[PDB]
Amino acid sequence: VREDGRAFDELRPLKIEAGILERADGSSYLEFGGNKILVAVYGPREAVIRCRYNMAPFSVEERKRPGPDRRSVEISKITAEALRPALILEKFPRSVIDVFIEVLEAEGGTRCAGITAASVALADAGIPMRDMVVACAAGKVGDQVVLDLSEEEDKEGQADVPVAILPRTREITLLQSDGNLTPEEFERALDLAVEGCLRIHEVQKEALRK
Amino acid sequence: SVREDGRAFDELRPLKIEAGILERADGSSYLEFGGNKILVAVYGPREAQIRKLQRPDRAVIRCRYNMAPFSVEERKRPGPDRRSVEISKITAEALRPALILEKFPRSVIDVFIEVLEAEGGTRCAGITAASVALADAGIPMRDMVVACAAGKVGDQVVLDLSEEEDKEGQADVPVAILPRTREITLLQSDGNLTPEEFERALDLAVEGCLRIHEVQKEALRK
Amino acid sequence: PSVREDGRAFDELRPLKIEAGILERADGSSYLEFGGNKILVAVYGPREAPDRAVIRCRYNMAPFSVEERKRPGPDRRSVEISKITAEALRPALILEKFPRSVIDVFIEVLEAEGGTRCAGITAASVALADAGIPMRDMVVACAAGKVGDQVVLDLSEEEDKEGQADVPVAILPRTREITLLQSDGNLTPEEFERALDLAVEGCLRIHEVQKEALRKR
Amino acid sequence: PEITRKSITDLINNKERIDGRSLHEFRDISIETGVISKAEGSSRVKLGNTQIIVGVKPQIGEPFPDTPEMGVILTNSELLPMASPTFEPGPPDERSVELSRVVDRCIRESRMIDLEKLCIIEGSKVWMLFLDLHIIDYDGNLFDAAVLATVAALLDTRIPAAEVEDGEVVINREKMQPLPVNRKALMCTFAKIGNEIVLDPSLEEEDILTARISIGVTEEGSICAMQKGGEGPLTRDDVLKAVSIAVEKVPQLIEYLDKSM
Amino acid sequence: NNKERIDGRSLHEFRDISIETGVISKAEGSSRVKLGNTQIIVGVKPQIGEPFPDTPEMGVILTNSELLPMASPTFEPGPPDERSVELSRVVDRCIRESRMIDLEKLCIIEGSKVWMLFLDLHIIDYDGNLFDAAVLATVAALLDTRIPAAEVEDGEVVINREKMQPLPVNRKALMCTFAKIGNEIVLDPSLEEEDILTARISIGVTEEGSICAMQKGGEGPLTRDDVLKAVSIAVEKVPQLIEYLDKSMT
Amino acid sequence: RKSITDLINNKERIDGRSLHEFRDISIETGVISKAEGSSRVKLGNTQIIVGVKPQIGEPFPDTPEMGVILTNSELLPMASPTFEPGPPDERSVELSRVVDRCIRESRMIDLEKLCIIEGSKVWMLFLDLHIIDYDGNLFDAAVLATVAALLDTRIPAAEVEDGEVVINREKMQPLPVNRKALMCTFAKIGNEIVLDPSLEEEDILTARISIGVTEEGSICAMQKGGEGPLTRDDVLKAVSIAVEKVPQLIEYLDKSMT
Repeated sequence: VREDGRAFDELRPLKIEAGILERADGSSYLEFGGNKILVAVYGPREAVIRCRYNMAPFSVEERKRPGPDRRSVEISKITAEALRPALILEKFPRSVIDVFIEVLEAEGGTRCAGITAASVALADAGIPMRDMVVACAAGKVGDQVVLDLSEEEDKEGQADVPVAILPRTREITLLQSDGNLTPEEFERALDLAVEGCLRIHEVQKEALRK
Repeated sequence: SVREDGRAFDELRPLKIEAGILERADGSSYLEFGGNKILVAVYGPREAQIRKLQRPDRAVIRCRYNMAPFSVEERKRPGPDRRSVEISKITAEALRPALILEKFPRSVIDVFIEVLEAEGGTRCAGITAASVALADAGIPMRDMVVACAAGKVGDQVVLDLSEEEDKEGQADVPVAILPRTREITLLQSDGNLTPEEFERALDLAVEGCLRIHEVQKEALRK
Repeated sequence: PSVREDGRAFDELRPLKIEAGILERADGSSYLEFGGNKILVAVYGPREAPDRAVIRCRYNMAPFSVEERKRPGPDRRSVEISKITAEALRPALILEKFPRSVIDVFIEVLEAEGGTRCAGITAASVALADAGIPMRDMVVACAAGKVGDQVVLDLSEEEDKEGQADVPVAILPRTREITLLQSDGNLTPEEFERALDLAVEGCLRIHEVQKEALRKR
Repeated sequence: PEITRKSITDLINNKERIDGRSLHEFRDISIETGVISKAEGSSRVKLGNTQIIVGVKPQIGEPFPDTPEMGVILTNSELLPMASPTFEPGPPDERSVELSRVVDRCIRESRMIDLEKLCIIEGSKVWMLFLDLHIIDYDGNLFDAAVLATVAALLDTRIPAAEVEDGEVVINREKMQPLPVNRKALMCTFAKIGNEIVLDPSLEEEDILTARISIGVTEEGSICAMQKGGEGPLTRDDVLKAVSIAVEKVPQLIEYLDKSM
Repeated sequence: NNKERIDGRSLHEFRDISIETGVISKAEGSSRVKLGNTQIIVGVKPQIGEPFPDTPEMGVILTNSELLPMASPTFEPGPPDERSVELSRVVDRCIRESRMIDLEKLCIIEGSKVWMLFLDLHIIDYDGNLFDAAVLATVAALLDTRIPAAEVEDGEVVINREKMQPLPVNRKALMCTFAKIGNEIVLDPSLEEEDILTARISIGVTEEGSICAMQKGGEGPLTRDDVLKAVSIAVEKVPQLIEYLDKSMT
Repeated sequence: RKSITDLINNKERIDGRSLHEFRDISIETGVISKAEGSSRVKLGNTQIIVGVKPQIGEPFPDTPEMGVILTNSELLPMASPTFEPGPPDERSVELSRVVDRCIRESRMIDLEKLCIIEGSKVWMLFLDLHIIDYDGNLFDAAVLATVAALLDTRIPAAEVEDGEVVINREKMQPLPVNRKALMCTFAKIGNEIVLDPSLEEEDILTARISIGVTEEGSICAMQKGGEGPLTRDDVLKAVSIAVEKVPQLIEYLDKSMT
């Protein structure tokens, strides 16, 4: 039993809703544990993908002065790269697509949650896609490899391995690792994360159908 | 019921306005109102150097209200602050109705308002001096724009609040109007006014505008 | 008639090293070692984008270039040096072969020990030539100054510590035309005339090192 | 050209609106509090489709050198590229700054919060309230939605007790306290279209208005904030009429806020 | 061009100079200088802060200039550009290197508290030669400056608003700027002349005729003779500027 | 470019290199005399100078006992015509954070020993990466240079006398290093992963992966980059070579410092 009482391969409460915003071309709202994430898609408009991951000042324990920081800039960079393989961009020449990811509340694993919600927003905008993109983090905490690390589990985590994939082919579209893993431990955490992605993918597809 | 400096309730501070004082600017004005010392420069109409700010139908008033670092008691680090940005926004809006713009498609009139010394009521003073600078530049105008603040201090609704009177002051009501049609072009209020008190202050401010308008016309006439 | 702590005469430069062509990416480049000074210059262009063939120059210092870590980013001193360096270099270049384009001159100070602005120009001119920019002459720079109540050339660090006037000069060697000139501290017009002439002599000496760096093409 | 501006004008001059409401009628209003669990106070307001989330984040620091006995309020708004295709990213533009200051004016001038009670040590340590307005969706009338959400969030705010011991500032998170709220104030924004002022304008109406006016009224029917906007003029009658309506609407909005909580 | 100039001036003559002090009532020292039509307002704003680590016994001078879009159509808004920075530093150099102000006497507590003088140059109108106008206005404002007495009582600083004291001014320095046009150097260039000059040189001279600041500008070169000629004229002209100033202040 | 890629599906590379072969590596330390530690690394023509500048300041409130590391990199207009001036862009920030991750997560430096006075005063290590020339693979060159610079670092002894800090430059001490860790970056081209990509290869890669391995063969940092995907096999293959190749890089480093 983990600190919140989960199993080693157990996700946090997840719900995904599509089409919640009025102005955006496509949109999604994602709740994952404490995480509250809103995504808006604009375009294609006057093909590149332009992604801003941003956190609300009140999204964390201590008020985060608004404006971009180094961590936000990195996440924005790798998210744009994470989403790109899913989109059939050849249809819209010399234009741009905007993906605005707003973290309203954060509780660890937002970069993955962000991508997961973004893919839904992208589909909701009617962007031609060859597949969904779905992301999830695995990691290590009690000397044990576990799936979907919570915020305060990461407070004393031994490794964190965020992964984003294209469900159908299992193409790894995002991948990071910090902390300390043996090549054997890593192999498990990647595989465990990939399983989470496939499970979360069902919630993505259902949000679109609903 | 005397005010600190001796003024009556409906009395303006000393005013002084001169046009054409700057060499480089297309039009200019210098305004002295109590402690206030305000300089305005107008440039244009000219081609838009910034890609964004253009309209196919008419020209745009770009306005910058700026305070000198030495314009207030404590040195104000130069650069734009929130208060300056707001004033610039509503000034550009305050001046716009006076100008016959449809004249100059795809182009810019720059209005640079420089506060060398501040003593309350600068946003109004700024607009008052700007209108003179605009006319001095030969910008075709349907009317003047003139501004003045009223407010409330000794539980009394009074005219043209001094910076001192801004501290203990119960309310501030800047107004800018087009003199001929009496059309309100700027209006704000803070503090605490009853709808009845507010009506008084609006009307009192409007009277100040008409009085100040004579000083505007006399400056340009010279 | 007085010897300096390090053994140099009043009109003596410290060993100077210039090397051309050291960078791969840059169109032209140069590395300069002058006392503690380590300066790298990269030239890019002429390249695309409007009244003239302007040359854009950025003088920058590495955070670790000085005793106390200098937060990276531009500062007033760097902005001034960049301004006057672009002006210093300009007369040497025949910009009229391509009268609308820009030339990028990136001067990176890796370590600083006084007199960098001059060194920076000196290395720059070599980088410019190395890029194949058509030039009518070289530009070369050197500082003189005053320290022990004595005007001297190429101010040491222990000297700069106590210095009474700095006089950076940059010239076009062939014509002796002055292309940069500043002064601070306190000079009599007579002292200054000495400071300036002494600096010009340094320029001519340093010019030989510039020309020799290019011969190794 | 200029067809929409004539179409929407003729309609409002003959006393009707595109979405079919009265001239002085708000759109549907939706108010939730305690939306962000980490935030000490928070709210989500929907006014039509215009959506704003506000968080209140208390913090301890230096008071201003000439108000050593007062706590601090800091109002900032993020007009997100999310919320509209005309919203640029980067630091707050003119439009954001205005919205922000107008909300700040309404909260501040109504003396809604007793800053004196936010003091901890006079001239050294006080409570700083970061009011952060997060514009999520923009479909008309940011001001009324903003003031409503900020007020709501402030009412929702609970902060730890700050005791003074030895000279340092002890935070006591066992005794959670509401903010000292002295009174409420809310805001009505009107848009001049044709010869009429209309309350709570839609995006369609904001596109074509001559001018707008926002009025902040307090519980006891006094005016604490006013802001004329737009490139066109208002008449004296327009202004006084707007006051009149605002003063009879705000008490309605005030009991709607109280009931939603 | 050869003998005379477009406005009737000869090669080594200034335009009509106008100097007012005490212009901004709130400011501790202030001045308005007009050199021809070139107009600059300077304010001096004293403040208490920490001294620089290497100099815990010295006061601080901070020079900044605002080249206002007001002052010229070629002046962009936003933070200080190249042109502003140079102007600003050259003025700073002249005031600093002349040792005009005894920074040692602006100490209040050594190591922690000293007087910080914000010299703020406000360029209102630009019709040629910012440097000479700027130095003149800054010097003027500094002489006009009165600051409160700062006493030290057991620990931190106490300001007495009733003993307004002057700045401790050791000496004075001013500046002449020359423009190389054709084969001639011309003192105090107009806008028309600044547009076409080959190069310019600014020279700061002190009361006792010594050089405290020099700045070559422009895209063209100067000759040795040009520089030494400018030095000789600057040395000659500056005592007359210094005297002209002193007279404007009585 | 079509002929660079078809040439990679056979185990041949343009400059004659083996698929899993680093370019020539050159490591110098003590390059900037003023800097407390410094290094110059050349990996092929990719050149990076790193300086380590120790400074005294407050620790992070929640770790009063921890010394601070601050990693920043300057991707210089000098180093490439695609490098814009101004504050660090995306590309700089990523490089910088990835290097910081490798140094931090390997727990290479005992930050606890950098504490001078708990809660108040601690050693702050400014790691500054100065990209001088860019001809492919900033990450491996950067990590290598930072590690090298860190080993080269000597700092003054900080004594606590009566409660105030005192800096005795008499006795210059090395950094408290527990271990070393280094990085291998691979590029997916065609169906192959290629170790240490050249500029020519970086232009055309599908994706890239950087792996930071420690002395004892454990993974401390990983970073997938690029616009294309990786497969599970690609990732695990890359791990295998990194684990294999890092000890060699460490051997190579230790020898260059003697």
